[PDB]
Formats: sequence, C-alpha cells, structure tokens
Amino acid sequence: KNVLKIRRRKMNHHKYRKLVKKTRFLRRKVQEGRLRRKQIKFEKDLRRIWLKAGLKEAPEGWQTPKIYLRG
Amino acid sequence: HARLRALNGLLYKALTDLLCTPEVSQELYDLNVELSKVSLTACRAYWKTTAEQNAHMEAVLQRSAAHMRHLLMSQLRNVPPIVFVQDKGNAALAELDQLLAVADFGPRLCGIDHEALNKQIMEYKRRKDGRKRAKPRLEQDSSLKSYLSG
Amino acid sequence: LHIPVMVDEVVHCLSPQKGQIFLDMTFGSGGHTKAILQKESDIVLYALDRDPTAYALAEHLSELYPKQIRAMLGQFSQAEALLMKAGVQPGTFDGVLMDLGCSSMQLDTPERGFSLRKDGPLDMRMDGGRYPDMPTAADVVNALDQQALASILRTYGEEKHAKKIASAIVQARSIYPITRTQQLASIVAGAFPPSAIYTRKDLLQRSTHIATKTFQALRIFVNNELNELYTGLKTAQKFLRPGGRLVALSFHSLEDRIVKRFLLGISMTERFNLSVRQQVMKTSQLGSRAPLMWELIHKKVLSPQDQDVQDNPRGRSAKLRAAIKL
RNA sequence: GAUUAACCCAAGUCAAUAGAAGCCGGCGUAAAGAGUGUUUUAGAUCACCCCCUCCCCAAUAAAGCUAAAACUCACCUGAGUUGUAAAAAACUCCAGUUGACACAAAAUAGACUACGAAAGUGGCUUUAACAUAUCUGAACACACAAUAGCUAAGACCCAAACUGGGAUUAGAUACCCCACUAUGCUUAGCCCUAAACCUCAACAGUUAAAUCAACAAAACUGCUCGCCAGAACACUACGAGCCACAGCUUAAAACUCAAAGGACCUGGCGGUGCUUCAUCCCUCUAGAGGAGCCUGUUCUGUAAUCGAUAAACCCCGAUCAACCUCACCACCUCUUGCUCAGCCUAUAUACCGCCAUCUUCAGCAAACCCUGAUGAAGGCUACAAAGUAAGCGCAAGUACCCACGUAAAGACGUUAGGUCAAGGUGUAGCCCAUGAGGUGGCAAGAAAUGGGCUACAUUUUCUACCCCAGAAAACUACGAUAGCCCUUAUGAAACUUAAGGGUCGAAGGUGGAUUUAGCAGUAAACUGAGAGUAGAGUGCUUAGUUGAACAGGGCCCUGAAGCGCGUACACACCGCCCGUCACCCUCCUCAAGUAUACUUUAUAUAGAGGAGACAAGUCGUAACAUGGUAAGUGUACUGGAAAGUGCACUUGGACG
Ligand SMILES: Nc1ncnc2c1ncn2[C@@H]1O[C@H](CSCC[C@H](N)C(=O)O)[C@@H](O)[C@H]1O
Ligand SMILES: [K+]
Ligand SMILES: [Mg+2]
Ligand SMILES: [Mg+2]
Ligand SMILES: [Mg+2]
Ligand SMILES: [Mg+2]
Ligand SMILES: [Mg+2]
Ligand SMILES: [Mg+2]
Repeated sequence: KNVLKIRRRKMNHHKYRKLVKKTRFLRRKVQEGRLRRKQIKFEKDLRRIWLKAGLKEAPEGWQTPKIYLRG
Repeated sequence: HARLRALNGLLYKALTDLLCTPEVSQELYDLNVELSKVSLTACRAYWKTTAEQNAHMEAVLQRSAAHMRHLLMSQLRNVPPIVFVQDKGNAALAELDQLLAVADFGPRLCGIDHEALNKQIMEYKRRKDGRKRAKPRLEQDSSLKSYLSG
Repeated sequence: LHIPVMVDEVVHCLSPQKGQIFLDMTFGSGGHTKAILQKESDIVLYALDRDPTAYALAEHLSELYPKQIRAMLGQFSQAEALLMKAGVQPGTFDGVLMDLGCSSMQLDTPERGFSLRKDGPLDMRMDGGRYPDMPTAADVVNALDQQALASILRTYGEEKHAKKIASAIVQARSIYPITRTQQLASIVAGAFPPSAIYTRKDLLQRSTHIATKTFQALRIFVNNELNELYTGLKTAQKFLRPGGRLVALSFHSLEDRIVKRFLLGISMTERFNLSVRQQVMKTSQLGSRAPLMWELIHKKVLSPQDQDVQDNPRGRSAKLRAAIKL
C-alpha cells in the first residue's frame, strides 16, 4: 500500500518539532507560569477544605508541599 | 524462463560434479577445470582460463566432450551437446595480442551554434535595413430521450 | 561608488612589484588598476577592454601615467593579435587579472540597456558601437526561434521556464518589436502571474525582478562571454610568464565553472555539479587526464565579507580564484 | 435572464430553520485488536464426560572462563604505510614476520525454527530457574518493555552522530577519505518509544454449508475484553498524570471540504529487468554538403495571384506561364449578363470526389461461445488446456519473361494530413459587383536554401571508329547548357522561348560536420522514345545497352517485438505530489492597560502565534518507476531552513 497517511503524519510531526524548536523559550515560560497557577490553585483548594471544615487555620504542623516543582 | 534457469543451474552442477570426480577421467581430474557459466539454448559452457596450459586444457576438454555427454546421458538424460568456451577474459584481447606478436610492422564549447544564430541575426538586420474540460462521466446522453419520444 | 570587489585580495594575490608586466583584460572602471598602481608605480600594466568608454578611461589613466599604463580597446579574441603587435609577443606576463560581469559605468548608463530598472534600447552590448554590425539583444529576441531562444535562456540564463518565457517573448514580438528594456521586462513579467514579479530572490535572499536571469542570458549571448572568456584564458596562459600570478573573479556559476575547469584541466564537456557517487558510478561504467599546468594560490574560492556585501550587493556572488602558471 | 410551453401542488405555494427515524454493524490492508503478562469486582460454559506434552535446543539472573580477530608492546627486517573513482590529507616508532596480550564482539553449527509474556535471546562452564488441573479480565493498578536518550562512576579494541581536515562541487552541506567525541560496553538509577508487525486480540470448536467483495493469510461459529463511527484540523490545543522540562500517556473543538480512503482492472510511463531483432551502427558502391548553371522555395522589391510548405513542401498542383493560360495589378467598359444568371468570395475545422503517412504493416470489425460466483475485465499451449463458423486485409489469383522478381494490391485505424483553385456541394457572404469584358503590366537580386545538370580530367580531351588508331595533356590544358553578338524555328507579337553559329575560356582543382540511394541485370555510366505546346524544361514518364563491390560484425545510440516488474500518473512523467514564500478573509489559542477579585491569581478585551482559504505561482525536487541515493517507524545530534547522518526495527523494496 501507499504511505500517504504515514507521510502526512511525518510532515505534521516535522512541522510540530520545528514549531517547538522555534518557540521553546516562550513555551517554557508559559509552562512555568502554568505550574505556578497549578500550585496556587491546589493550595487554594486545600485552604477551602480546611475553611469549610471550620478550622480557623491549617492543622498544626501542616505545610502544603510544592508538588508541581522540579526541585 | 525460470524453468530454463533451473535447468541451467542443474547442468552447471552436473558438469561441476563430473569435473570434480576422478572416475570420469584421470586427465580431466588432474586438470581441475572450473566452470564460470553454463547456459542452455545446445549447451554453452564457459570455464575460467589460467597459454600452453590453457591450450592443453582446451584440447583435453574437446577430446573428452563426447565422453562427458555420454556420462551426462546416464543421469537429464536428454542432454544437448555441450560447447566449451574458453574465457580468456576478453578473448578478443588475447587473439589480438597473438596476431600483433605474429604481425609485421616493417622498419621502425558554449553548447550552441552561435555562428548560425549570428547569421540569422544578420539576416534579420538586413531584412529590416486554460479552459474548462468537462468530466467524461458527466456528459449527457439523449438516446433515452429519443427512445421515450418514439 | 561600487568599489572593486575584494580588490585588496586581488592586490595580495597578484603582489605587484617594480618592473613587472601585468595585464588587466577587464579594465572597465579601473579600480583594480588604480589599486595596483597605488601599490607599485613602476609596474607596466595593460588595460584591455571592449567598451570604448573603458578605453577612454584607460587613456585618461595614460594621461595620468604616460607609459606605465597602456590602453587597449578590443575583445579577448582580438587580444592575442593586439598584444602580439603591442610588443609582448613572447608573453612573459608577470600577472593577469580577469574580472567578469557588467562594468559600473556600463550598468548605470540606461542608454546601453544593461539594467531593467532604467528604460532604454534593448542593446545589452558591452561594445559601445565600435562594431555596429554586432548584434544587439533586441535583434536577438526578435530574430531567434522559439527553440533557439529557449535553449539560450536554459543554458546561458540557468532558467527553469525557458519553454514558457521564450514562447511568451515570441508572442509579444509577433505583435510589436521588442526595442525597450523595460518593455522586455514587462513582457517577461506577463509570462507569469503578477505576484511572481519579485518571488525569485537573490543569493542574498533579497527580492529581485523575475526577468533578471533572462537579461543576464541575453547579455552573455550578445557578447559571447563564455567563448570569449575561454579564448581570453587560453591567450593569457599562452602569454603568461611561467610562475606568473593569474587572478580571476567570477560573478555567476557558468564563468566560475569555466575558470575552474580551465585551471584544473577538467574537460569542459563533463557534467556539472558532480557528486562523489556520480563519479564512482561513471568510473564503474568506464571500468569495464592531461598533466597539471597550474598551482592554485587558494585551493578554495574567496568570497566577499558580509560588510562588503552590504556595501556592494552586486558583488556578493563574486568568487575569486588565484593560481600560478606551471 | 426574458419569452413560450409544460409539470407539481393549489388558497396556497415552499425559501430558511428546527424536528421526526438510530449502532444486535465492524476492527489484516478502509476509522478500529491498542508493545507484553497477571489479577481484582465480575462474566462465560470451552471447568465434569473430556484425553498428550517432563523429553532436545538461542528464556532469564549471577559468577568465572576464552578460540579467532584487534589494539598496545618487544625483537628482526623493510622505507614507506594507509586511502580513493582518481587523489589529497593523515601516519612514517610506519609496515611485514614472530611473541606476549581485553571490562570489546560472540565465524562455522544455523539449510536448525528452539526458549521467553512481549521486547528479546545463537561462545563455554556452573548455580539458581522457565507461574496457573477452566477460560476471559486494565492507556491509568502490579511488573516488564528494542534502539535512541538522560544522570553518575568506570572501561575504551573497534564502530560512531557531532566536530575538524581532505577531496568532490559554481559553491556550502551531503554522498567519499582521515582523525576524533557523545554514544554502542559495565555498575546504579531514569526515560517508557517503534513498521513494538505473524500489520492475524484471548479461549473453545468446526471443515459441513454459501468457500469467498478484492488482496493478504482457506472459510467460519461460540464466548469475553479492548477499540472504531467521514476526511482534515490532530502522534495537536487545553486539562490531568509522570524522576519525564524541546518529553511521554490520555486527547478535543472551531473554521473548512464532498469527498477522504481500501483492494483491483486497463492504459500511459519507468534515469525498468531480461530475451531477440532492424538496415539503428560499422562494413560496400556512387552521390549531396565546395564551384558554375537549370529549377523550386524563402526573403526583399514591385501596382501585382493562390495552394503545398517535419518526415508525408521545396522540377509540388504544372504531363509545364511571352499574349492566351490567369485566378494577380492598373486603367477603361457592361448590367437579366453564354446559363431559368453569376462569384477562383469565407469555411478542407461541414463534405463528396482523389490521395499522402505508418504500410518496407497483419491485423481489423461485426455475430456468437466460454471463463472470472455473471465486478472492471479475460479467452494461449499442436503429444494443444475455449475459443469460433463467416466478412475485410495480408495471403491466393492475375499483369510483365517462370514457380522468382517487379508491379499491382495493401483492411481498420493514426495525423480535424492535402485539396472549397479539378469538379460537385452544406453553411455564410457579393448582386451598378467579391460578377462579366477589353488594353497594358510584373517575372528584379543585396541574398539564403532545396533538388538537378555540367564539371574539376589521364579509366581524361579531340578526330576516326563503334573498342588493336593518331594527336592533346596546365596559361593557347581540362572546364559554361553562363554572358555578349548574329542567325534560324514557332508565333500576329521573341534582347523574352528553343535551336545553331560566332565570341568569351570564367569559377573550379574531388569539396567539414553531416547526409541520400542501393542487395543484381541492381547501383553506376551511356543512348533513344513519349506524354504535353504553335513553340518551350538540365523536368516527368518509359524502352534499351554496358554492368559492379559488400554481403559480415554488433546493441552503446535509435527503433521494434516478446516475457516480466513497479506504478500515489489517467490533461496519463512537459504527470502528480510534498515543503517553501512580507498581503487581505474565516476560526482557535493568546500575553497587555484598566473595572471586580485576595497581594498574586481569579475575572471582563487585546499584541502575538496556530489552522484553513485566497493571486497563486515562484523556489527545492523530497515522495510515486530500483522516482534518479530503496522507502518507512522510533530517537538523537547538526542546520535559519530545504534536510543530512548515527543506532535498532519493518517490507508496506529488489536481487546471483
Ligand atoms: N571579451 C571581452 N573583451 C574585452 N573586454 C571585455 C570582454 N568581456 C567583458 N569585457 C569588459 O570587462 C568589464 C567587466 S566589469 C569591469 C570591472 C572592472 N575591472 C572594474 O574596475 O570594476 C567591462 O568593461 C566589459 O565591457
Ligand atoms: K549463522
Ligand atoms: Mg499538516
Ligand atoms: Mg487472565
Ligand atoms: Mg527501554
Ligand atoms: Mg568513546
Ligand atoms: Mg520486533
Ligand atoms: Mg486480551
């Protein structure tokens, strides 16, 4: 059989890799911002949980870990 | 075609086996002749060439060709006559060198026709001084209209 | 002012010195000649050119230097006999300098019709009328057949669409004679959709007129640049002193190919842009050259700097080859 | 669009929008079996009857070992070695021999088809070891998962992206050469991808029907899980998860299209394979291409035809132009005219008529029959296997001198081939003129080109003769059928045409690529006659005389035929397709500044990217032919990009 579908997939992948290479720095900055927003939203969800529970503050000895950071 | 190719291969194998065995002939066994090619139309055999020893090998092969054909008839019994061709690389070169030793020598741009174009230009100086294509499957036919009309 | 391209490297490769014979077959503006005279004042230089204006500039330099520089008006083919009668029949030329292309004064003048930017008669003739019987580009386009014009544009012009542009030119010429350079440019533009006027881009990746290549082709065919260049190279080799320095500048692929194949003794009929695989296949098919006569000063070509490209974009494609007669 | 007419419905008609009706169908190649195994909650009946898989292989992990080869080292010897298409560069403590010598890789066996869940696994030994006495059971749980890659530490013979150098190239890169790195190796982690493909889910059963869209790989049934619902957007965006940070898994929508796609058939094509051919090339003879002239065409000129015009025009219509012919031009004249008018006015791309071309062919088209499941299509084997009775052509017969040869014949079809100027004719046009008649006139060469004649001589020239001769033989030679002059023939008309004489003795000195013709009474040479004219050709037709040489060798080129292979082309390779390109449209994503929000984010628009379309071609020629360097998957590096290369895998390539 012909490889027209395979060729189209190859061209699409080549274009996508070229686009990633062209704008990898902007993509990295956007991803870092998204990770920051992710962590902030997760912390806000936990805060909402313990606020609805009635506790005036977080439980003693509890600190929300940075689960969305490479470090 | 493929059957003839297999027949050529079988003939090559049989001739090689006859050459290798000593039972066919002490002379042929001692020669240790090796075949470059075997092709059936008559059968043409081509053996690699090593002059004096080459001539001796050719003479012995020509002498023993009849016995080789007789032995092949024992096996493929209807075997056409076998022709041995000595492969002196390019045999023309060998024969030419032999004759030359025998022979006597006696005492010792732009890719265009710019001229034609220049002539044509001088001649000129002297004389001075798409659409739509309908698909084949969509063409109307009025035969049915005529048949229904009458 | 279009400064002579890589004139410093030309001076370096030639290395002018006192009491040496140097022939400039393409005097033209003379910037190379002026730099050479700046390096050495006692050098005996020959300024050969086909443009009568170039001969006038050479005579002006002769007014500056009465006999240090010697003018000469004529083509490369005539150059052999001209120099033989001049007094350099035994050759012994200490240096030879061969530029190529269009002189700055030639290109600027619209009357010569060397540029599509400025209108003028479709002359495209380096000769300024010294031989009025010499064909002009207008006569070339009006006279030559469809196949002849297509071959001219394909070979000389390195044009992909010769079969189309030649037919368009013939169709236009059948209505009116093609006597204006801008008229020819408009005709060639009409051979393609208007958006394709500047789609073709230079080696500098800068937009150029689509007709430019065509213009180039006509220029060459008007002046027989390839054949006359080959004759000039042969005459220089005949007249060059053993150990003399030959420096050439080539502004396009065809002339550079001719110069390189002459220097390396390669057959001119050999295929172009050969790869190693193609050479291996050729030799396998042939498996069943003349002795070298030059020593290359520079094995690889020398190209102008980016700054020189910005200063003189016309000289970007110039490639310099320096050798010594052996 | 208008108009006529017709059709459907009808106090309605029907433009838009919305709704009505739903997946018991499938998953090798079309969307779809996801790289692999296990189990859970469960489901199935294949768990009972009901039976056989320990044996012998290359599963895995660990430890140890080494035969061939390499590197290094040492001695001896040599001065070169290595390298290529050819070289250069490189090395010259380089090479060869001998000896010592591995954390690398595992010839032959292996033509075996084994082990493992898959990936994978092929040197030796040892240890440990290859789950389950019903099946099914997961993108995510559990555990694996080639190559590439990351992190760290080692090893490093060799190979090797990248890099440097050398060549090659117009040039850069690549293909080639050399050096060398990451990397391939070990240890410990990570990454979790593939054309992970037997492109066939697991288990059980069947070979009876209908065997079956096609191809692949015989067709199915039961059961279970997974998956798919037009193409593209999209192995993408967002969200989420991940040791991943240019990543992987899951995975959309808007705008847009009427197709996209799978298999096959026929044709075209292949820088397609093989085989065999011909005048395709060489071989033989005489020519053309150089000169003069004849003639034809073309161009110029003129007031001044037309047609043919690549083979298949070019001494062609013409078997023939001073007037006539004549259709051209100028001037003049006529209008029911020679014609119950006329036109040589347009259209050979409306035709008849007559032909060119392949054809120096052998096939063509009907009428049937059969095969493929009654798909497009196909239909041959002579010791014959679905083709065929007739027609046309070849053939046969006939003409000439035979039975040979030459003529003649030569179908269908190809080139809208030629002819509206043989004549006829369709359509269109002219009618005080595009019709008819009269007088007069072209017709020259500054040229180019085609064919022919005569030559350049000694195998010749002149004379005699019709083949036993004598002279000539280079500036008083050979060589004009040319020019000039004068006669003559024909004619009413002749420097025009022809013949003859005189005069002149010119160019030329066997002619380049290239090109024509011939296969035997042929080529070559010589001579006569005829058609046609009042006369007129170096033309045409035809009779005859003299009368040869080579007849072999080849497929590189050209072309043909056959058997094949491939085909994304069908406007049929000057094809198609892919990527590339500042600028208007549609759609998505999206940072700003300021309102709300708790100070970042949320939350209301707006730079910038992406998708599609647009004038579209330009640019590259990557893909489709062995598509010009087989294609492709994964991954990595380099490059602005077009891409290139490394490693493994796939055949959805080929082959002694
Ligand atoms: N065959 C030939 N004979 C003589 N001159 C020639 C020539 N071909 C080209 N030329 C001339 O060479 C020159 C090329 S460009 C001149 C460049 C000049 N050296 C300078 O000073 O820049 C023009 O003058 C052109 O007319
Ligand atoms: K093996
Ligand atoms: Mg795409
Ligand atoms: Mg299970
Ligand atoms: Mg892995
Ligand atoms: Mg290494
Ligand atoms: Mg595999
Ligand atoms: Mg399963």
